[PDB]
Amino acid sequence: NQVSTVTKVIHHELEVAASADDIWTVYSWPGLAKHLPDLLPGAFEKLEIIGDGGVGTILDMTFVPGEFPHEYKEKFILVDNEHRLKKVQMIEGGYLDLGVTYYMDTIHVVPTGKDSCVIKSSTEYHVKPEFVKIVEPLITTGPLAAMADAISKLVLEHKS
Ligand SMILES: C[C@@H](CNCCc1ccc(O)c(O)c1)c1ccccc1
Repeated sequence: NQVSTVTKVIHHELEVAASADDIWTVYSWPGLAKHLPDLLPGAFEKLEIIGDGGVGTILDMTFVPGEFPHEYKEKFILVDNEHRLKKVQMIEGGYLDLGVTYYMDTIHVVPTGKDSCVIKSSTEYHVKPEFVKIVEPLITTGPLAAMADAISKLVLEHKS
């Protein structure tokens, strides 16, 4: 037969003193992609956007030297305004070159009051069992936390 692939999930939250709608509005903004290096000081050696920024857009990203991974492409695969849920898939390169067969980020912006919310970020991946110990330490909440940190700051400042 084949040995089962292994599934791993990691999770990150950031509480934010702004409406779920204000935060959701930036995460789902088709204009965000182009602005990513404005939101992340460096990190990008290169960023090519294929598509209009909306769902179906492919981002091809090269990272400054050292940074693992160095290169990968990501695709915006779902926007759900009713749930404030967005999904972004890693589609080529990156961890897919280290025995990972599926890598999906989900962001869910959840109201905590009239004027507060929590950004729930998760990554789910499927990995060949002999590669689990290799990738386990490489795949972290770092990138989701960095996205939530930048968007949180942008929105709180746009309204202070
Ligand atoms: C590329 C990002 C994480 N993925 C970001 C995907 C995305 C694009 C456009 C969006 O409007 C959005 O909500 C998510 C990243 C961060 C730090 C370090 C490395 C990568």
